[PDB]
Amino acid sequence: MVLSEGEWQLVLHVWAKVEADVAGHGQDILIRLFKSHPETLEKFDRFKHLKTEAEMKASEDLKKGGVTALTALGAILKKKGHHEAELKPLAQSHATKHKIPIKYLEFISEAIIHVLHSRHPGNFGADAQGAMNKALELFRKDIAAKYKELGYQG
Repeated sequence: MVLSEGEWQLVLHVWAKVEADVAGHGQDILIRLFKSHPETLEKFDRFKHLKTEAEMKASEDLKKGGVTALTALGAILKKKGHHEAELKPLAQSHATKHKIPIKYLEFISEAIIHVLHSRHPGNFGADAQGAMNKALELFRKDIAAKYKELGYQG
């Protein structure tokens, strides 16, 4: 499932807007994830104490975690599919230490799409959302294959 250059440019043009304020986008995305799928919060200990959206917005550690995850994702997207080196350590840490199933990567992909659709209607019309979906599907397919190589069914 190879993206075209035109699809990559749609992905990168909306990501350029995320990069005006990665911290604020990360807060919105993690909060959307945790509200839509509370098991992703309650099962991981780093944030399991956060009870409300107000607590989530006030959490400096949640903000930092969102910046870390979105910056890693941006580096993957900028490789335009040539992301084998970037996926290796990420797959290992997410398949061995604290196991993050593919289902949860699907949930955060939905949260990314939801927040980009809300914040960026000027760069996230239907074609751009389809391109981002393709990019996130490729990411998940390749990390799922690495999970299996590493001994984790995902």
